[PDB]
Amino acid sequence: AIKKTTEIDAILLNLNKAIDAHYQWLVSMFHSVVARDNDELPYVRLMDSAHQHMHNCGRELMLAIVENHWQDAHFDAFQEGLLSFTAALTDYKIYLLTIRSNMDVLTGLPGRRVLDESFDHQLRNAEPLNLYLMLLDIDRFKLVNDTYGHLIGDVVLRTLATYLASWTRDYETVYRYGGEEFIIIVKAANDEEACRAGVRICQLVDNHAITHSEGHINITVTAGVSRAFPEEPLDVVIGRADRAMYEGKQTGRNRCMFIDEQNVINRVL
Amino acid sequence: TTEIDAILLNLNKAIDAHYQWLVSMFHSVVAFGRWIDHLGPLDNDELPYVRLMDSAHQHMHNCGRELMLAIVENHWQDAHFDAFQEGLLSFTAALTDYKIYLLTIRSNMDVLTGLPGRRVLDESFDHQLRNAEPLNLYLMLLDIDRFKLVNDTYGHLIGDVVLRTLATYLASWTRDYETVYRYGGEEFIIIVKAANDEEACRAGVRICQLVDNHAITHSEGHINITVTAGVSRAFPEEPLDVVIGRADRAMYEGKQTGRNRCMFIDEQNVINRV
Ligand SMILES: Nc1nc2c(ncn2[C@@H]2O[C@@H]3COP(=O)(O)O[C@H]4[C@@H](O)[C@H](n5cnc6c(=O)[nH]c(N)nc65)O[C@@H]4COP(=O)(O)O[C@H]3[C@H]2O)c(=O)[nH]1
Ligand SMILES: Nc1nc2c(ncn2[C@@H]2O[C@H](CO[P@@](=O)(S)OP(=O)(O)OP(=O)(O)O)[C@@H](O)[C@H]2O)c(=O)[nH]1
Ligand SMILES: Nc1nc2c(ncn2[C@@H]2O[C@H](CO[P@@](=O)(S)OP(=O)(O)OP(=O)(O)O)[C@@H](O)[C@H]2O)c(=O)[nH]1
Ligand SMILES: [Mg+2]
Ligand SMILES: [Mg+2]
Ligand SMILES: [Zn+2]
Ligand SMILES: [Zn+2]
Repeated sequence: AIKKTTEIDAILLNLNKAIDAHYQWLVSMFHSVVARDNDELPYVRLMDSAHQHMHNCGRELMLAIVENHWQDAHFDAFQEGLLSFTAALTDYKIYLLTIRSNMDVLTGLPGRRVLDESFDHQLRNAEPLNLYLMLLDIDRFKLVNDTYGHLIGDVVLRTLATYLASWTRDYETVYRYGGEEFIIIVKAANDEEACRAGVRICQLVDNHAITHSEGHINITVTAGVSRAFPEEPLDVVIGRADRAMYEGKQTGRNRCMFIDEQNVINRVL
Repeated sequence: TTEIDAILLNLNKAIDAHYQWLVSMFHSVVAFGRWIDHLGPLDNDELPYVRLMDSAHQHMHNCGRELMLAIVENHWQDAHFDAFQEGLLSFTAALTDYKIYLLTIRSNMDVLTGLPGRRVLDESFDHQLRNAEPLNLYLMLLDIDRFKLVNDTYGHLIGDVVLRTLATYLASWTRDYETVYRYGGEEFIIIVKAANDEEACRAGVRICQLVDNHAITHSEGHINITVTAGVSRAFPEEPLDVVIGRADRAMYEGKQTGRNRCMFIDEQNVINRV
């Protein structure tokens, strides 16, 4: 999808699980003889292809050994495919780690940098649908820090992060963009659909208090939604979404704003 | 960071190397050891992980030798393969443990700046306060002034450079024993150790000057910045959040009053500019 750091460790685990599993596999062959999204799609396709081929050599190798017409070529071919497999994983591994070295420690959401690097791609692959960026900024969060302390503030962010991650779809990623600032990349058919997604999240934030050791704390967020037109750079879009959000804060808070193609702002209902 | 990727590489190099090894044994029948000592005695944190896998590696090969000998001399048993596999998985466990440890320890280093992250400080603060004696400990919070403007003006890439640079400068301008942390997006913390509040404030105010007195170069020209800081004492047995909060209180008023200045909050919780 991805979001949430935990999701990545889960994979890397299963990658290392394959390494061990395929060691065992090789031992067995040796035993038996004696006894008589579009970003990460390429990496999986690659290793899937490698995996197949590896086993193919193993089968070919085994059959050749048994039927008494094996040749040094058969082992070298198997080893070629086996290292090709362990390459394919490694590539995938790295990619993940890199992408997810930029993962926010506090919340476990992806950081601005992840978005920066992936945005140009996400916009291109949005078609036929439209892409929208939703900026959320916690309302008077300083107060919350001033009132309860920073630890508590840290919890709110963790929680809010977790909630937002749960409330969003898989293909739509939630990013910790800033200190109190979040971005959700929404994909929809029209501006109205985007706004609905926007406005509903704001309600949910409002409608779900954040529990802590010492009790309960209610919050709300003012959001700014905007269209992402083809070939625009991220900074242009954010800026527009920021323009949207600011007016929302001017007008009362706890609300989702939207900035149209004409660069005119209107609150959503 | 770079130092770690170098290792992780060499760990994965062993996995491949030891696949080949196994293939050779299988081939021959049908017919790392050097790198470990070349790590250069590390510290007491990571010693156990290397000892562990070194031990595992040995044992693994031992089974392989025992296995091979048994196969050739015609007195091998299913036990021999299972024993070898036990040791082989024990080896791949030993690496994995080491791997994790590294990643974890090294996730908490800030990717962008290369300074330690908040989490490092969180975990080490209680310790740093205890070992401050006989000296006093102070926390210095720095927050770039109108950095949003800089992003809005030049873009985020440029903004990213400024932070990298500022980080680097601050690291150079601080003492070894006093650590600079990327606490937040535009927020830095320096843990100062001094004899009195005046000494701390001097350290504080001078850093702010340096930031002011050193423009940040980029591909397309030069960008000047400044920082408003907040310094505070750390009294024994206080938790970090209390101190930071106080240091934040100090900084905020500084921003209210004009910016590009170091503020200090006294034992009486009263703020004064340096
Ligand atoms: N004006 C001023 N600048 C300061 C002060 N403390 C640090 N700096 C600046 O920060 C740099 C880093 O100091 P270091 O990493 O402790 O590395 C230092 C430190 O280990 C040692 N050193 C320099 N001065 C002192 C000192 O007063 N006491 C001790 N114990 N060591 C010192 O020499 C190393 C190299 O120092 P530099 O090349 O000068 O580079 C210094 C200097 O440019 C200060 O109190 N006043
Ligand atoms: N504990 C904690 N505090 C943070 C963090 N990131 C940012 N903050 C603090 O949250 C505060 C947000 O300041 P704003 O005044 S801009 O936030 P508001 O919600 O009050 O702004 P708006 O009223 O919505 O315009 C700042 O003082 C930051 O130091 C964080 O990661 N952990
Ligand atoms: N390029 C880049 N920008 C960042 C980063 N971390 C935080 N920022 C931005 O820094 C900006 C600072 O906004 P503030 O208004 S809170 O900072 P100011 O300096 O304007 O606030 P003060 O006036 O100093 O209180 C925010 O818009 C953040 O998006 C970052 O890692 N890379
Ligand atoms: Mg806010
Ligand atoms: Mg600032
Ligand atoms: Zn398989
Ligand atoms: Zn070996």
